[PDB]
Amino acid sequence: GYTNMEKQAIARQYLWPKQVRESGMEGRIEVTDAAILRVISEYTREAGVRGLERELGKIARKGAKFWLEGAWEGLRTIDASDIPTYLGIPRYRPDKAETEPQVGTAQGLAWTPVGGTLLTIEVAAVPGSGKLSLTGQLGEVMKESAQAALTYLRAHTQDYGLPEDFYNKVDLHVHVPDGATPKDGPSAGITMATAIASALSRRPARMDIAMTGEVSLRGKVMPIGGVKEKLLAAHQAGIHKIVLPKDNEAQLEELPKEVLEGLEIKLVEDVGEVLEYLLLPEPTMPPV
Amino acid sequence: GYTNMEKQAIARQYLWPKQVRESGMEGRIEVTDAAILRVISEYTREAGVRGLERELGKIARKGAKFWLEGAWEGLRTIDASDIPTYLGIPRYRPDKAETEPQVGTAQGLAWTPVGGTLLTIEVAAVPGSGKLSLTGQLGEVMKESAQAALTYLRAHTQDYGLPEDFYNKVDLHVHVPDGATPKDGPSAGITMATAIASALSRRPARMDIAMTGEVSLRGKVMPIGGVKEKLLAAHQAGIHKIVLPKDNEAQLEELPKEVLEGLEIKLVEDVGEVLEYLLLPEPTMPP
Amino acid sequence: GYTNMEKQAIARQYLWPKQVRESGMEGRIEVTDAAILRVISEYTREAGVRGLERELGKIARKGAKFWLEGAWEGLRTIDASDIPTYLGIPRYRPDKAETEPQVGTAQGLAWTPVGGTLLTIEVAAVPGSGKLSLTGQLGEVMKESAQAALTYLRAHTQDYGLPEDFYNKVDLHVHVPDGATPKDGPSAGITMATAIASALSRRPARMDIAMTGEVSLRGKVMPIGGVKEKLLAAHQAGIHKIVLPKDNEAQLEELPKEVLEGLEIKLVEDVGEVLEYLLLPEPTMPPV
Amino acid sequence: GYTNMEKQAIARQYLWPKQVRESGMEGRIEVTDAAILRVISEYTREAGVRGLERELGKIARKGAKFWLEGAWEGLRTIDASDIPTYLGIPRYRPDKAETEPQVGTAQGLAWTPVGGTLLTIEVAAVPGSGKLSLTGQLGEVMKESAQAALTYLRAHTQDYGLPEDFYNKVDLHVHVPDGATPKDGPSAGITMATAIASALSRRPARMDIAMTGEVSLRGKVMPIGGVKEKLLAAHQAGIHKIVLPKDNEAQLEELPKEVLEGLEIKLVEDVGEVLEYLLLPEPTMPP
Repeated sequence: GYTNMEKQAIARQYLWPKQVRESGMEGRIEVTDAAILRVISEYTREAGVRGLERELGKIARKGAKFWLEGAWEGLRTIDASDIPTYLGIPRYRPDKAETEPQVGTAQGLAWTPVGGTLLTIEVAAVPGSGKLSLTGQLGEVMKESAQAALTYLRAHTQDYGLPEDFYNKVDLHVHVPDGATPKDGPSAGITMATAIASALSRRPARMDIAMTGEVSLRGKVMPIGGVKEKLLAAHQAGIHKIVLPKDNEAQLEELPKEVLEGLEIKLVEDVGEVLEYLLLPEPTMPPV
Repeated sequence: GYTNMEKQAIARQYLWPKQVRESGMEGRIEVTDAAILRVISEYTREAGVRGLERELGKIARKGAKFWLEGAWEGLRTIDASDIPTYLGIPRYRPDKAETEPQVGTAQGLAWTPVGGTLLTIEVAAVPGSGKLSLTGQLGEVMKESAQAALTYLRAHTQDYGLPEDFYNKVDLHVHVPDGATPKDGPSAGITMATAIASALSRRPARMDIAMTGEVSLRGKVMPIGGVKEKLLAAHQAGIHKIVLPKDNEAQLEELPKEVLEGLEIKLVEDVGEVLEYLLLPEPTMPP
Repeated sequence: GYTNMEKQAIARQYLWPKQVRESGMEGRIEVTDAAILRVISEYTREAGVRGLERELGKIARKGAKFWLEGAWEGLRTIDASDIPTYLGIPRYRPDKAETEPQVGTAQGLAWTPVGGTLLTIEVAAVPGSGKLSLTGQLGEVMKESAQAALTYLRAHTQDYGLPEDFYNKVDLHVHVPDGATPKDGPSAGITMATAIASALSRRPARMDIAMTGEVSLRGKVMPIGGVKEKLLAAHQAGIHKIVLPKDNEAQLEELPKEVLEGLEIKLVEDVGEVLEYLLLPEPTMPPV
Repeated sequence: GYTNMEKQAIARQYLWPKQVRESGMEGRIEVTDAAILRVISEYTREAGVRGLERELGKIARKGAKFWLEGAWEGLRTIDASDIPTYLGIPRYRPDKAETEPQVGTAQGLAWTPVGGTLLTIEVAAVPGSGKLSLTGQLGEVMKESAQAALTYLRAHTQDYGLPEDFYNKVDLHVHVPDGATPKDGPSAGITMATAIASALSRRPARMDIAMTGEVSLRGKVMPIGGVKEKLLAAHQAGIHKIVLPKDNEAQLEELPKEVLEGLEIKLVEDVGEVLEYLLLPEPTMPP
């Protein structure tokens, strides 16, 4: 495909000019050369430029939304630091491939007698007849929290942009490595709703955020165990953003300050608050 | 069917020159008497010679594809040693019958209390309703890997030449001999995945490569253990090409130096890499 | 229900200010009491005010479109003359209920025994199994013109937003009053298209325009004979808007000038432009 | 959408060099600015350049066919005159919009007591249950002509790239304007097959060709009458490419030179020869 040098010249001469024209914002907005390169690096992975154009279309349209809030005379420049305001959270990370957003996955936290451990929840949505598969040596409580998470999503298809008929035209497989290691507890409920919704919606869930919390059928995020040991593993693993239930606000004193400084904790009650914070708004794959 | 000497003759007189004129490369390529024998032996299994005409067509078009990259003086002759460049990996192996590529099998490796073993996975894609059978005394974890491997392939029907309706028009049967010996663990996920795909796509999986590795749902190849015992089993079996997880690289420099230099170790971190290295491109059977 | 004085008040102190505010346009646009009165009379048919709230929403959102085209300093007052610029052609007229837009009906110019006659093509789409009645004493040419019109619409459900499985869940009935009088000719083909499309889409077709033109299967509006007699009949009937095939432009010279200057004539080539000009964008009845 | 000189510059500086480099023909072939404009105007109808990128790839690839067929010495520049050699028949004619290819239509030559006229057979294939409508005051011989054409195409679904189950999932409507004029005769048989095949296949039929010929179930294009007056009709209309039955070669001997002057006259035996010549290779609309 095109080199990065090539894509930038293409965007400057043609794609941006075109997308500003169609948005109706020509003369009012421009993008810096660094901003275009940031759009290529972090919001596209590609051979051609048919995705870069999409993002430049988004920038121009969000600019028209800003024009609605308040207009201005002359030009308004969008720099690389200003980009996340227009396109949202960076979809891709070349520098750190593991950190980037991903469909049908979610970061979870695990208690265990050795200390803290990270739990990756994988979910595959595939053509089928409404069957569910639960693997990774999951105990009955962990399977039941899955089912509850799934049923919430089945009762809220319109709210999260899920198919109106995934219940009987899709088979779901929730897998939790490592395959040999047994797993149990209600604590990965929201982590699993995040991953099931992600798979069904084709919208990639963020992996720089690690979460824990028990989900209920109507979507209440309830308290969980071992908050000290879970948050430590998050910090030792380089995760400095955490989702955590509201009613576990009191447990935070058990941390050693210095680590609690590093963490960025968002306290939650509804599972809707979580999915909002975890899921990117734009799907990156076809529906199925 | 014809004899081999007779199969060289229709190759030389008619089939080859036909396939070269049809590919627009006549006068600029030739194949040797030995090279044709090798196409007959290692690339065709038949009474007739349609597979031979099929394979000679590929030799000619690849000559056309090399003609694309650069022209040359006169005609370039293709000797028997060149054939794998033009036709890929040997599809058959008569002189050495036991490790030729096969549809629906793959070479896994096992840790057994008294030293390592060889683990052959067998898969049978038959007309059916979508049922899965997992036999050979398999522990729950090992059965979960077959399910994890199957789901990966169900989500990538386009990417590996799989049918788009095999989930409900095909019964699968994973079997792992020998029948009595119980087997367990997640260290055959890619082994399973490979055999399962090969069976559905009808593309032969190579049996001169021994692999081991836990597969995740979305396709990460994850670390495993037994590593040293396993790797002798391959060695003491005679297998020299070994697929292994990327994160397992730190266990290589354990076992003796001549044993390590004797093997060809491909490190993988994605099951797509494994399926590429293992499966031959063209399918040798009907769905 | 509500008196129009009551409605004007509700609009002035609640509906208008809520719709402008939620469109991000508060302080930039206003509507006169005359403008609001016109919306009630010519764009609503209800005892409540929910349609009125729908319409005022469209004015404010169309105001936001003008803001994107080009901003203005201060205030912009939408008067009664400007309403169709924002809302399009009037949906109703209480003063004379006969000549307002209607679902599944249209004005055509075609043959009866007197020859060159203004006809009304009635169409009803009801629940069914793909059956088509062609009543009103129609000759075969006219029956066949309806079939060509219907087939076109079956091949362009996406283009005009029709139910995509209507061909076997809906029965159609094309009726042309008055019942006793014979009708024939290809000249009402585009009227058929209009009235059928209107009935299937629930989008009311304008009845202040009479049209004439042979429709083709791919959608070409082909010329028609008797252009003089037809346009005289529309002139006699008190109909002052005409749709005519483009190839019949030469025939206009047959008319006297005093009659020709009473007729707003629109020349057409494709039936696609006929439907755009006749059908109000929004549907005014429940689907089928 | 991009303007024309813009589409040109982006084709020159990026797309063409890309497609030549990908086809492996870098340095070997070029295209003129006039020829690039012809690809835009005649072979694409679009806002962006996805159509243009597709076609410049076809030019590069059709160049790859030719270099294998035989090499040249230097850079072979492709002029606008040559573009149809690389891309086939123009899919659009913006300057002359009515003569361009269309799905479901075909030009017929009909004779009458007064003279000759051009028929246009319109055929729409829509979702249905196997019904057939025949409108335009068609007489019985002309209705049966459509039934013959349709039945032939039902028997040759594989041959002309038609849906296998179109007979019971699709309704057909054959329409022939003018709506009022009565019409009859077997002469429009091949003309109908063109239109029906075109409608079912979604392959555009050429509208710069007018034809005439009786069709038979097995597919023989049979001879006809009124060969003179039908050829004057094509002249009257501005059609200068004619399809005629092989058996009417003797009828063209009587014709004065001035009637045959200005006409390309393909003579056909099988109805499959007509569909070859009339229908474009690639379909435009979805099924």
